[PDB]
Amino acid sequence: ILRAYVCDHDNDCEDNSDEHNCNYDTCGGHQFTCSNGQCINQNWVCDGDDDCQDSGDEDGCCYPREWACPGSGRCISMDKVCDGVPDCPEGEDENNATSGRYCGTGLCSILNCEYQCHQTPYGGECFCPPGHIINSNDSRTCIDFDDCQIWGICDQKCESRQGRHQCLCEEGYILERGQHCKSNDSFSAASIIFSNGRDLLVGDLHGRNFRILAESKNRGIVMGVDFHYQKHRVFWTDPMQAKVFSTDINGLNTQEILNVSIDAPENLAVDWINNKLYLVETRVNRIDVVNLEGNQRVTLITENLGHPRGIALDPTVGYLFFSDWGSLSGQPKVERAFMDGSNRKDLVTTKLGWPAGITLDLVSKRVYWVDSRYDYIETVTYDGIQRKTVARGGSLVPHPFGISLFEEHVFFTDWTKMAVMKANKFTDTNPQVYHQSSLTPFGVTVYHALRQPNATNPCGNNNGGCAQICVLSHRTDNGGLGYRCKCEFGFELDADEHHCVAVKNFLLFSSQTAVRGIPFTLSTQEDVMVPVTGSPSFFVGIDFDAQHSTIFYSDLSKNIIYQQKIDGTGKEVITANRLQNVECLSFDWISRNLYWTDGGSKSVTVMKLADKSRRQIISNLNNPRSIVVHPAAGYMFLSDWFRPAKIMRAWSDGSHLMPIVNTSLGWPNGLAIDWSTSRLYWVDAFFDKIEHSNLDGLDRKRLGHVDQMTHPFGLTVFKDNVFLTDWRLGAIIRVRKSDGGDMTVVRRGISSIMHVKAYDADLQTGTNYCSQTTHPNGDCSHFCFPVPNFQRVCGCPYGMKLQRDQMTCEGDPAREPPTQQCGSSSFPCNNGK
Amino acid sequence: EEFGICPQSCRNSKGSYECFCVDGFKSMSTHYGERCAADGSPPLLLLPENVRIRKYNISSEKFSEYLEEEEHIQAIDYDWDPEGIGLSVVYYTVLSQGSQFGAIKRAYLPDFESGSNNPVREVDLGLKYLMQPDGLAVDWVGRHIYWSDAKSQRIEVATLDGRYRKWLITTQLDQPAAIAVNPKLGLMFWTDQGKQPKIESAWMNGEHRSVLASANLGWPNGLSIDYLNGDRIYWSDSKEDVIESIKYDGTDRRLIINDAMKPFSLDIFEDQLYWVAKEKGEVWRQNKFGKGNKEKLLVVNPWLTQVRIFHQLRYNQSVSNPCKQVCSHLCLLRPGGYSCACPQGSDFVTGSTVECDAASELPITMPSPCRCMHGGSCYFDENDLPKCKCSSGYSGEYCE
Amino acid sequence: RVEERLYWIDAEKQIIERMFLNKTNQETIISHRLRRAESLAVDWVSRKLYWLDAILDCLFVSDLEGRQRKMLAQHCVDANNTFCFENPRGIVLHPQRGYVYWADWGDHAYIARIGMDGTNKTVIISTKIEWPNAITIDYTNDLLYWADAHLGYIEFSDLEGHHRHTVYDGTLPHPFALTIFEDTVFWTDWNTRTVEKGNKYDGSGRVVLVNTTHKPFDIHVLHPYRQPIMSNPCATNNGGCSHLCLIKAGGRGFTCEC
Amino acid sequence: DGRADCLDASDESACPTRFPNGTYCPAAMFECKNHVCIQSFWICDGENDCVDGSDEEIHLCFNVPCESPQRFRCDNSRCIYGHQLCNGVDDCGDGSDEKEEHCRKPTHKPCTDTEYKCSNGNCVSQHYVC
Amino acid sequence: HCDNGRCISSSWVCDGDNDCGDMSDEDQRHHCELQNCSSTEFTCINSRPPNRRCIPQHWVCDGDADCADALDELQNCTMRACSTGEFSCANGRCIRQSFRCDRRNDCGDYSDERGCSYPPCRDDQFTCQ
Ligand SMILES: *[C@@H]1O[C@H](CO)[C@@H](O)[C@H](O)[C@H]1NC(C)=O
Ligand SMILES: *[C@@H]1O[C@H](CO)[C@@H](O)[C@H](O)[C@H]1NC(C)=O
Ligand SMILES: *[C@@H]1O[C@H](CO)[C@@H](O)[C@H](O)[C@H]1NC(C)=O
Ligand SMILES: *[C@@H]1O[C@H](CO)[C@@H](O)[C@H](O)[C@H]1NC(C)=O
Ligand SMILES: *[C@@H]1O[C@H](CO)[C@@H](O)[C@H](O)[C@H]1NC(C)=O
Ligand SMILES: *[C@@H]1O[C@H](CO)[C@@H](O)[C@H](O)[C@H]1NC(C)=O
Ligand SMILES: *[C@@H]1O[C@H](CO)[C@@H](O)[C@H](O)[C@H]1NC(C)=O
Ligand SMILES: *[C@@H]1O[C@H](CO)[C@@H](O)[C@H](O)[C@H]1NC(C)=O
Ligand SMILES: *[C@@H]1O[C@H](CO)[C@@H](O)[C@H](O)[C@H]1NC(C)=O
Ligand SMILES: *[C@@H]1O[C@H](CO)[C@@H](O)[C@H](O)[C@H]1NC(C)=O
Ligand SMILES: *[C@@H]1O[C@H](CO)[C@@H](O)[C@H](O)[C@H]1NC(C)=O
Ligand SMILES: *[C@@H]1O[C@H](CO)[C@@H](O)[C@H](O)[C@H]1NC(C)=O
Ligand SMILES: *[C@@H]1O[C@H](CO)[C@@H](O)[C@H](O)[C@H]1NC(C)=O
Ligand SMILES: *[C@@H]1O[C@H](CO)[C@@H](O)[C@H](O)[C@H]1NC(C)=O
Ligand SMILES: *[C@@H]1O[C@H](CO)[C@@H](O)[C@H](O)[C@H]1NC(C)=O
Ligand SMILES: *[C@@H]1O[C@H](CO)[C@H](O)[C@H](O)[C@H]1NC(C)=O
Ligand SMILES: *[C@@H]1O[C@H](CO)[C@H](O)[C@H](O)[C@H]1NC(C)=O
Ligand SMILES: *[C@@H]1O[C@H](CO)[C@H](O)[C@H](O)[C@H]1NC(C)=O
Ligand SMILES: *[C@@H]1O[C@H](CO)[C@H](O)[C@H](O)[C@H]1NC(C)=O
Ligand SMILES: [Ca+2]
Ligand SMILES: [Ca+2]
Ligand SMILES: [Ca+2]
Ligand SMILES: [Ca+2]
Ligand SMILES: [Ca+2]
Ligand SMILES: [Ca+2]
Ligand SMILES: [Ca+2]
Ligand SMILES: [Ca+2]
Ligand SMILES: [Ca+2]
Ligand SMILES: [Ca+2]
Ligand SMILES: [Ca+2]
Ligand SMILES: [Ca+2]
Repeated sequence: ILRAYVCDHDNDCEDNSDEHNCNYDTCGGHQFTCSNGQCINQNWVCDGDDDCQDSGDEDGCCYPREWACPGSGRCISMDKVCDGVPDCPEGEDENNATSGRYCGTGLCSILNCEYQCHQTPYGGECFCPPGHIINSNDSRTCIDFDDCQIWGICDQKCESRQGRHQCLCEEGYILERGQHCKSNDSFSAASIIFSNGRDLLVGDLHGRNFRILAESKNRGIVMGVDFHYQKHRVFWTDPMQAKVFSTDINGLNTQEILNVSIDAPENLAVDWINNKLYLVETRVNRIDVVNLEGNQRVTLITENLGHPRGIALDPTVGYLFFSDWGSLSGQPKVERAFMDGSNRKDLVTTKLGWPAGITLDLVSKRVYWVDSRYDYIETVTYDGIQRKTVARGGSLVPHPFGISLFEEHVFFTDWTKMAVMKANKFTDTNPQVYHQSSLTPFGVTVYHALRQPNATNPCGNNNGGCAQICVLSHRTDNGGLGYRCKCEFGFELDADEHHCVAVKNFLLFSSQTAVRGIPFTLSTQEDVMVPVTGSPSFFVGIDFDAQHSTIFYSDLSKNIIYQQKIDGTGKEVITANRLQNVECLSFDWISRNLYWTDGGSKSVTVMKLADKSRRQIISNLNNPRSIVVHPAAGYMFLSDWFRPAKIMRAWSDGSHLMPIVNTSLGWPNGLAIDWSTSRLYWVDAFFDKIEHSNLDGLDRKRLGHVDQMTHPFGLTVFKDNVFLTDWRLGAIIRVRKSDGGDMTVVRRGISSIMHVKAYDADLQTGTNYCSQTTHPNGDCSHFCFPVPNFQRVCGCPYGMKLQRDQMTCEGDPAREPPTQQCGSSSFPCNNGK
Repeated sequence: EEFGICPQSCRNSKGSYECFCVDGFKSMSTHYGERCAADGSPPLLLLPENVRIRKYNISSEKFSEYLEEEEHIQAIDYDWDPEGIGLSVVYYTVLSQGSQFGAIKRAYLPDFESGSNNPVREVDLGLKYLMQPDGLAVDWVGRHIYWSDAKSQRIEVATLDGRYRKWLITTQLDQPAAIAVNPKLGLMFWTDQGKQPKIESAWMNGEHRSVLASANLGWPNGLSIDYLNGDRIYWSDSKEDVIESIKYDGTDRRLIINDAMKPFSLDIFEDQLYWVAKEKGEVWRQNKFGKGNKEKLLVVNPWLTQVRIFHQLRYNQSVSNPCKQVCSHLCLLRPGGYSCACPQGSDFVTGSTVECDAASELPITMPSPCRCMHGGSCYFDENDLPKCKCSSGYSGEYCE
Repeated sequence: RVEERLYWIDAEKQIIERMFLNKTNQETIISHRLRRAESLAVDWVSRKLYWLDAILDCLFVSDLEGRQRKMLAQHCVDANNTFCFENPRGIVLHPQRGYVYWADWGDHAYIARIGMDGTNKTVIISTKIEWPNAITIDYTNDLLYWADAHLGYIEFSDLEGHHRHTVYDGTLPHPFALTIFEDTVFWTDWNTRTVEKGNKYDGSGRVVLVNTTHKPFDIHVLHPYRQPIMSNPCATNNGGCSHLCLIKAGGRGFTCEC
Repeated sequence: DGRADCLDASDESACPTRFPNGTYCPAAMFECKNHVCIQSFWICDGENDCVDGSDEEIHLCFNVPCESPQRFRCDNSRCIYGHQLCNGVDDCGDGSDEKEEHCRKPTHKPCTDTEYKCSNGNCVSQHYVC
Repeated sequence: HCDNGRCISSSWVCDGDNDCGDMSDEDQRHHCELQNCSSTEFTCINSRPPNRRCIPQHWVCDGDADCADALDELQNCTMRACSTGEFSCANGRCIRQSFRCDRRNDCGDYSDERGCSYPPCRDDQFTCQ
């Protein structure tokens, strides 16, 4: 739960743990406070909404045969006005009111009503027959009204053919009792599928027969459930094992695990027109598209997405609906998008709390969503223009989590009741229960033919002409269904938008939840490189090796350094010991060496990957934040933030150290080298400036202030362009290295972006003495270090000793240094304190 | 420089002039180039009645029946032999009836002699929410359809299969009625039958707009273009009772036929103008420069709304298409080149002006048509595939 | 300002043309008897047009339609025959004072003022002046500004020439015509081919707004305040003049001339 | 539909109430006794646009405005389009249209300064004079 | 659109004039060198950007140097007329004769001072560095 919700005097938790131990405080400003000790926004105090469960926030400030019972907009059917259960805020709709009122008809004698007259606690009331309304001009006679306007007039369609309304059902349904719509007998009996944890269950529409679809006691929690009817398959997701499973509705010893190595999948949607699966990952902030086998993967939405939790699809129109928190604002919202991810719109942005769970109505073209914070089920139209509430309050819907819709009913799962519930999709003042147990139900879906209507798949013929992947989309002019093309990882769309071109060089960047590779230009291909993710995780340092198709990245959550291959086929750990705070990584491709900096130990460390040999080469630094290496030149560059901040140059082995730049630097940050110009470039995050000099720091130039580089953090240089990232804009920016003002934004909305690097074999070139075939590895034993004038030095691992040739090192590498995590003036202890 | 001097092309000489026909035409007048004849089969006339389209053959003084419809056919335009199979394509508009919206329809018209022996089916472009499509024009270079709707007050462009729809002009329109296109110049011309009638010309991509005539217009109901004699524009008025011609830049205006018996449509072929009389159901022809006297060809059903001339050389097929596949959704001609456009409700992908952010759409291939030549007969197989049976003396596939 | 019109001279065609600021109408106003027109000024209160000719070596006044035409000055301006119309290339008008100002770059360079009705012929600037091609007035200060292409300066004085100051002093290579708005002065330069703006009192802020392949010839600022609103003497009955009505020297009253 | 598809207009002749107003056609439109509707502009212009002639019952003609240069008004208080004025057809039955008073040839402009006069009622530029 | 946040007619892009004020319209991103001048235009052989490659044919012979090399004027047409009271310069300019030989450049390309022989200062004068 979000920390702000904790100790807010309202139970967000299933078991109320967010409020049990809290000590409260008052609230005010542009806010309002009401019964039960709750605080509410100022505008909410008068908007026709029961934001306070006491119904108190509307006291002061409705269809035919209905009455607004309080002095405000709580609107209830005529019977409730006296039926004897307080349906309104404090009675006022009861036989007698504790406030002093009584049900009677005295006013009716005066009124001279044109039609039936009804008893009311306060005064009396008059109403009119179906198709008519009472007129505000005299409150006594009857006028002609368009019954179709009434919310819930018919289950699917309404027509006022002669003022009198008639109800119609679509081609898949049959009509009952003049307003209800039932499903044609040609289709199998409708079924309900829901999960209660370790098991996945199937039940009948009336809730009296239950069975288990897959009884294998070998899996984690079943979180999301979706189905394909024609293929008669059921699909569900497990976040404990990070897996997606599919079964056959018969459950006859057939269970398959999809070929999708996706981190923490949490919600699932199925597309039956294009045979596609849509997956939602909340910890990774990603939405992905795969086929029913998992063998083709596309990244659909990763930018300006925050913890997507609910997803719903309509493939007959090419629409995708999901609920997510804005990464740049952190506000909950419900969005509509095209199934290709190309076009996005926000349908709900007010009074949304925690909008977990979305379902769709395909005959009325409506979206239904669940909110567990404000305790409600609410529906809007695909365009968001009309909003209605099905149930609200902790009594009717205290903690709903999942929702599904069929005919006149909605089925949702509630964690407080630990039950599966049945409600009327229009309005249900007293929901009903369908399944009850002592286990929390997680996902619910309904399985029937009409829930997955048929449409002609534009991709179904010749793959829509797409060379690699075809995804459904929405026709903005006709309103129908169309298509779009997508390329696999390592590919990008050609100018014809149908063929895919292989991408050799790409731009690589790291963030809290992911390490990603994207084209150097404005492109619809969200990811070129197979993404890299973990959880809980925070990736900061990244470097690459292009000769062996490998990338190196560091994680500060686990304090580990990893090497991985851009095709995802490999993952290995370089080191997981004595790393305290790895702030920057750099790689040398001539000697196969990796360098990293630690602000915890205030040191710079070098390691050799051919045999995993490690040494610490610089110590007693202050704030070593950035490092870059130049093997052909025999130089190493490092930056320190301690005042006066400085940039320093050294020999690849650390034998020399000199401050090459030590003036007008606040936060000297990421460092890049330009091999064409033999120049060094750096970014300053305190002064938000870009400066470049030669390797001696003797010539210094500053670029013109980038129009929106409010707070840059990382820099990389490629061809005639400079690429930098902004920590506040959450963006990647492109600039021209000679002046500083050709400006472009390649990506935006990336949460916690940290560093950017450019991946290219053309960049990782050059030669040094270590490389010579006549002197393999520079004839060194354990370390070879390039130094200027094509010279080299042979280093040794930590604790070893050197001999007369000054090239071979012999001794014992068996001892690691102590656990000196504490700084000066502090006594270290066995307990890690 | 004189208006009447020649029917197609003129050349100056020190003390005289010569008239000459353009390629595909021959000269057989007593004076060279004073009149031109066109190669290929003789021209045909297309006559959309209230609920049927009829064909007339000028060479044989003969009548044939081509299409029947359940709704009021308003405008007709054709595309000549787009597939080289010997069957042209016809596009027509039908107005909304009651609650039923209007539509634009596509059909195959054989270039060879054929009639009821070859029943023709209909295809609908699927353009939704059309209300009163009073005008229709075909672009054979760009492969586009252009239409004007008087109730929505819009001019829209689409692909000949209805695959991409864009709105070109929406503002400052009052009952758009007739539209004509010139791909060589990259210009479109249309008439407005509003309270203040007008004649306007724009670029075929909508980026430039100009008004050519705004005076002495009562009801400009028909528009035609002459590409053989410059690029002149001709319009018919059934309230002023006149046929008038202008230069596509508005620098010249003339009255060609006076006391036109309520002209409602225009077509120009072989130095002659062809027009229709609103109520008489009559077809009248004269010389396109207003010379001589007028003659009556047919006394057709009073419902005749338009007369169109059907011939290989009416529209210059040879005109080269400059789009060269660069745009991904729509390519629209303009003077001296082309431009790219996205379907309505779409925009270009950020930073690009040659790519659009909208769903792609499959080309809608039209069904196989009845192709039984030489007066054969067409019958549909059990799988609905067309097949031909030929009369005495003809044999082979179809009726070749 | 009144007609929302622009007036210009064309020396290759030897014509004067007027257009609307919306660019929808273009007309030729004077089409003959122009030998070498060099400077043009327009009067928004009297509804008059003034221009200089460097072949006839004279000053002309007309009505904006180009119909009435009178010659307002000739020969010399000093009763000493040292300063005479030789190379007039500058004109600016002040109706509030009823004066016309012009600059000449003859071997004897000078800036002289005459009255819009042709009276009070006098010389305002006669020393340290060699190649004037610029004369402009600032009405918020009652100041006169001119530039010298030879001495490389921009100088401002009062409407009678008895106070002199330099915004730029010898630092400009080849300055041409000038225009003034608020605290800024704008000028054109022929050797660098630039349009530059500076501070009208000392030039402490200087920038180049545009440079061009061809030499810039004239520069003006358009805003209502560059043609201040004032009462026209000839407004009600054209002063009863049968042909031309011209504001008297000093700006009070009018004169009638054939 | 409001469009005469029968020549006698018998199709629309029995149309039911088309709008609750009791009228058969909307605003910016004109209605006829045959339940056929026509652009208001066509009222009283010498053409029975409504087959039953109801669109130009002569009493209706007095109301429509007619600017003299683009449109013409006839002695019958009926209006005709500009080109019709001398097209050679009695577009209005009173025969005011085509009257010699209107159709007769123009009055040549008087010779101005810089010109010359000819016995022919013609003016010639002074340079051309000899 | 320019980096200065200025809007200029598109034809002006890659034309040799700093129309944007910041030269944004005349830089490598535009690829002025790749441009292929129209038939109605004229070309400058030694085209190094920003020196404009294309010149309107109407401008080629006009008395003013349009190409940086002045090639358009280095063609057949003759030198424009100048008054007898004037001096003429390679810039295609006529200047008052008195200006000749005073060590200040009046013609622009120094033709007003080239080849001059200067008389020494008089006793009533003062001399400057
Ligand atoms: C009552 O009805 C009349 C028409 O009968 C209407 O003009 C008036 O506005 C109505 N008043 C109210 C308060 O609705
Ligand atoms: C029920 O389904 C069958 C088979 O699809 C169909 O033929 C029948 O018309 C349907 N009935 C209704 C009332 O829709
Ligand atoms: C799983 O994916 C890999 C890589 O895409 C592929 O090589 C392999 O064949 C797939 N296996 C199955 C069973 O689809
Ligand atoms: C979809 O199509 C299949 C195959 O034609 C048919 O079996 C099924 O009943 C259809 N379902 C719906 C909802 O139309
Ligand atoms: C700054 O660097 C220069 C050059 O290396 C050095 O001489 C100077 O002592 C340094 N000063 C500080 C305060 O680091
Ligand atoms: C038109 O008639 C001529 C005979 O006059 C004939 O040769 C020609 O084939 C006919 N064309 C069509 C399309 O029927
Ligand atoms: C048709 O167009 C081609 C190519 O533009 C041209 O050569 C030919 O003269 C044109 N013919 C006619 C008849 O317009
Ligand atoms: C000058 O430009 C401004 C702003 O673009 C515009 O308002 C004004 O009309 C223009 N004037 C002329 C004469 O082009
Ligand atoms: C141009 O401006 C003038 C002066 O305001 C005005 O009278 C004229 O109508 C304008 N022309 C157009 C076409 O806007
Ligand atoms: C001109 O002015 C001078 C000034 O001293 C005066 O002495 C002289 O008489 C005047 N006349 C001429 C023509 O020099
Ligand atoms: C002429 O100007 C002078 C100043 O130059 C002034 O003193 C005088 O009053 C003005 N008027 C006349 C009539 O001299
Ligand atoms: C305009 O200014 C730029 C920058 O000073 C210069 O390089 C260019 O040559 C100038 N253009 C002309 C035509 O003088
Ligand atoms: C009644 O007439 C008005 C025009 O006066 C029309 O707009 C309206 O649609 C008609 N009645 C309705 C509401 O149908
Ligand atoms: C212009 O383009 C053509 C190809 O269309 C190319 O061959 C030529 O080299 C280009 N440049 C010039 C100066 O012609
Ligand atoms: C004109 O130019 C041509 C081509 O450069 C040259 O051969 C000829 O001599 C020139 N004629 C004159 C008059 O300079
Ligand atoms: C309660 O909270 C407000 C801020 O909303 C202030 O802290 C104020 O001091 C408090 N007021 C009361 C009544 O305690
Ligand atoms: C630190 O490292 C040393 C040497 O390996 C010992 O393992 C010691 O137990 C460690 N101390 C702590 C607290 O982790
Ligand atoms: C026809 O018109 C009358 C008078 O207005 C009534 O409105 C009647 O209801 C109409 N008839 C129908 C069936 O709409
Ligand atoms: C010329 O026009 C005038 C009116 O402007 C008169 O109609 C006159 O009668 C005409 N001249 C002649 C000679 O008839
Ligand atoms: Ca809480
Ligand atoms: Ca509320
Ligand atoms: Ca009650
Ligand atoms: Ca809750
Ligand atoms: Ca001749
Ligand atoms: Ca002179
Ligand atoms: Ca002098
Ligand atoms: Ca009429
Ligand atoms: Ca007539
Ligand atoms: Ca430029
Ligand atoms: Ca030139
Ligand atoms: Ca000099």
